[PDB]
Amino acid sequence: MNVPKARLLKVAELSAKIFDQNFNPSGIRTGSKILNERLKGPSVASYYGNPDILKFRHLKTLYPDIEFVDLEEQYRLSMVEAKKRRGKGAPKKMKK
Amino acid sequence: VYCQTRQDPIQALEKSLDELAPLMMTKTFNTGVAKASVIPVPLNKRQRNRIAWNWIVQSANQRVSSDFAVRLGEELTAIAKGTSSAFEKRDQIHKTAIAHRAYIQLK
Amino acid sequence: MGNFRFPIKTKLPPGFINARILRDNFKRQQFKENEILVKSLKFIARNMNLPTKLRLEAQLKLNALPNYMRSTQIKNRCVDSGHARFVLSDFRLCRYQFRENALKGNLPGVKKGIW
Amino acid sequence: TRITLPRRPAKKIQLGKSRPAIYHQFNVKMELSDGSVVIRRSQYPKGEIRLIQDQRNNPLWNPSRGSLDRFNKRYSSLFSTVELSEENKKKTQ
Amino acid sequence: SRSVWKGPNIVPLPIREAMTKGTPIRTNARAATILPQFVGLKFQIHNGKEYVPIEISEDMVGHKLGEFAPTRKRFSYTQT
RNA sequence: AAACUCCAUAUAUAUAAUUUUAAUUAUAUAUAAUUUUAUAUUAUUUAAUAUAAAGAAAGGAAUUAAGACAAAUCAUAAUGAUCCUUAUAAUAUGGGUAAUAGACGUGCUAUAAUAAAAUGAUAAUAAAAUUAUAUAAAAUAUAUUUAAUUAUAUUUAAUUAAUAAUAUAAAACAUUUUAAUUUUUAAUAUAUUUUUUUAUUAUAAAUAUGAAUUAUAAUCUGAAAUUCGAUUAUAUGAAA
Ligand SMILES: [Mg+2]
Ligand SMILES: [Mg+2]
Ligand SMILES: [Mg+2]
Ligand SMILES: [Mg+2]
Ligand SMILES: [Mg+2]
Ligand SMILES: [Mg+2]
Ligand SMILES: [Mg+2]
Ligand SMILES: [Mg+2]
Ligand SMILES: [Mg+2]
Ligand SMILES: [Mg+2]
Ligand SMILES: [Mg+2]
Ligand SMILES: [Mg+2]
Ligand SMILES: [Mg+2]
Ligand SMILES: [Mg+2]
Ligand SMILES: [Mg+2]
Ligand SMILES: [Mg+2]
Ligand SMILES: [Mg+2]
Repeated sequence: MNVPKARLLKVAELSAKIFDQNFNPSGIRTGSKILNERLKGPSVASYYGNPDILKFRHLKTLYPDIEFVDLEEQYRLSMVEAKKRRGKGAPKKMKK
Repeated sequence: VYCQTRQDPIQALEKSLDELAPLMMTKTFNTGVAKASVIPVPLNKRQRNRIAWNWIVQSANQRVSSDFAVRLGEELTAIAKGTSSAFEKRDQIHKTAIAHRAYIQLK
Repeated sequence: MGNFRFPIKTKLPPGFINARILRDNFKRQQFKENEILVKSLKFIARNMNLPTKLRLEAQLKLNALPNYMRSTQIKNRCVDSGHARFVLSDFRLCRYQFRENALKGNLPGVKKGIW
Repeated sequence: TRITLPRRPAKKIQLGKSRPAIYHQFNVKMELSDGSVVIRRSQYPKGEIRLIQDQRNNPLWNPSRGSLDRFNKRYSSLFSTVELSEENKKKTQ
Repeated sequence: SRSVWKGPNIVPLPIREAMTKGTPIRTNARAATILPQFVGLKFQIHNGKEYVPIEISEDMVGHKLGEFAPTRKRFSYTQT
């Protein structure tokens, strides 16, 4: 490095001025890397899916004419009924 | 080796191998659950020279230098000139093979 | 309180719901909500140039932020099941569950690795 | 089992010939916490001592009137009262 | 915050009230750095199970509070 | 079962304005072999050996049937029966899963000279794969009087990719050094072994192996590193 240091520094400063990028000659912790990091929140939030998705409830709202049957729900209800019948139903919940 | 004795080194090594390599070995057997009756068995060329090499290596390892290559070369020169315990071991092997003459099966 | 597990009323994710999944999802939502703020607080804290009292205050604020603001708290669950081990990011699925889906042909371009 | 130094035959001090044990003692100056010097006779060879923690700087004796050091050294740029006031909310306990 | 810059670790505590009147500080922090501003304050640091009473001397100034509340019991073997 | 299949191989055709170039390539589509032919030598028209001439022609992967082991899984998930419903359901703060007498597997690093360490910029030689929840180049600063190396910080050039980055691959090979080793050194002479020789003097079981264990200081990630994380430096230098 026969070329002088001060001149190189000046050149670097000029380049920094030209572009938006900052010029930190001292090499101090400015905190630039904290803010400059792209925020990843929306992608993280979108992990499990789109919460507004069509459900069986809606398939009654959209098409009242068609008497649909949710099979799993019906099965569950039948199981509950069977439990009630044979004395294995859920105990009544405490309120206090 | 060549430097020590000015004549083709590879040829000399081959000769040494031929000399040292025991032509047969008294291979042990279980022998149908009885006495372990040993038999002389003829050797492949590689096997013959393999036996020789291990002995050569051992005899080299008794020499002084740090570098193994030097030790090896000294040993090879000694064998060319005609001095080793490897020769004695070969002789012993041959004697042991000579005992058990007709233990060979096909004959 | 009684009507909800967490402070804020968040929606349930579609498909497979689980208690752990619910917990994670809410946390992720809160992180998304309060991402910029947290970053700003962090910046204020880790500053040699700024006033020290201000940086201390920022640090205290960061410390006092809840469990659900923390990015580090987020854990990638399986979406089909609710497992949290060997969860592949390219299809948000657990190891066995991924394999099951892959063999069925559910995955967009996945197939047996024959070489 | 019992660790001991086994005794030799004792030397007979004759009656009248017993001499009092005058131990070798130096006149030692103790400067207390403040600049008050006091002379005391002492067996250890040190003409001058200056004390840090004494009665003359203890609150009990005058009611009317290096880990920490290391910490101070390596948290000096921050300058660490105002700081106490900032970081002392007494709601949670 | 371990690194000398950014340090030291600080947590909110009921410090000033303890300083005024000797009321021990029940910490469940265990990762708060001890400071010069609380030497001679009584702390009651959490141990997982039970809060542990400690009077912070001047030798403790650099350390964490959790370092003085040992969580696991001292191991032994039942020689049977 | 074999075969079709995939990878890899050989050949052909197509495409790529040979700056996204690596055409010595990539990728679609074919063809190719579970190779063929002939002379002989043994055993009975064939089958093994050998020889020859024709060919690029030589592997790996996936696929592991029926039954069985009441083999493993109700902790991927789901469901039967059964039990809990102010609790065996739900949330927070900390602790634990990392505890340590002996024991048992798997590994890693070692115990030095057919083997370890310094160095090697017209930068000796690869492949496969990753980079919008990023990959981070050059360069400056400190550790460190030059600088390089290694590690951090400073700050983001380029590219979301046959285009840029991760990334000058490493052993190799070459010079140098290497205690145990008076199998070396350094003072004299010595000389047609001179990075060396000879003579005479003095040079008197763990190292210039190993890297466990610990002390202090820094750095990194994170809101947080005490229990309980990862680096770097200066010391520490067990066992073997
Ligand atoms: Mg995580
Ligand atoms: Mg080209
Ligand atoms: Mg098959
Ligand atoms: Mg089967
Ligand atoms: Mg079973
Ligand atoms: Mg069973
Ligand atoms: Mg069940
Ligand atoms: Mg179970
Ligand atoms: Mg379940
Ligand atoms: Mg509960
Ligand atoms: Mg474990
Ligand atoms: Mg070695
Ligand atoms: Mg190179
Ligand atoms: Mg660089
Ligand atoms: Mg490139
Ligand atoms: Mg060493
Ligand atoms: Mg030892």
